[PDB]
Amino acid sequence: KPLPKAKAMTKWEKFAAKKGIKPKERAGKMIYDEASGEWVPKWGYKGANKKLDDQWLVEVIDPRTLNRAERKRLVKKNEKQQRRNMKN
Amino acid sequence: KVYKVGDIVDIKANMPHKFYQGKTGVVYNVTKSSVGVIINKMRYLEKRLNLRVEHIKHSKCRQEFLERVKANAAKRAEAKAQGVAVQLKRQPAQPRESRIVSTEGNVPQTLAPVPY
Repeated sequence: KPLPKAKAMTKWEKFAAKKGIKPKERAGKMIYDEASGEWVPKWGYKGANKKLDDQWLVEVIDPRTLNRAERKRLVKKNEKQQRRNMKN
Repeated sequence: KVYKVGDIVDIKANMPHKFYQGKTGVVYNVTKSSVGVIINKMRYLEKRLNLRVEHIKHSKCRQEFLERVKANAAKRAEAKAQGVAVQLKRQPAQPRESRIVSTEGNVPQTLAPVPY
């Protein structure tokens, strides 16, 4: 088969080369939860970002629905950027 | 269960990012996943506070008022049945009247800490 030479910068690596941004540490998803005795991973397991939906009160339409809508908006924006990089 | 706007309720969790446990409030909004509850706090502010339906229960503090009102109406009807002051008003607890306790069947034993 032809070599997989169809690499693409995806419009981000060029901006990273243009600035001081550096690759993520890749050390681990785990991070200590605030005001808690046990670590809550931020990804790949029960997430603290989704803990906001599970809290008994938000002190503010349901706010949890707005948070889920914001998460779905970020996911759709990532999928749109991925499709846009697929276009090139 | 059922709920409606303006109903009194007392917060009660079944550590959870806040310590609002036990604070009374009145409903102001309702939704399938939660029920709104206003919570006055110190000048006083209109701090609305939504809560999950599982972490709530109807307040009973106002039931005593309606019960006393119905008892007062019944006592007023009874006073109308006869000639007497209705005397329905609540009163503070009052000192116990003097009474002659008998030592016959109750001799005063000393204890005098053993200490034991």
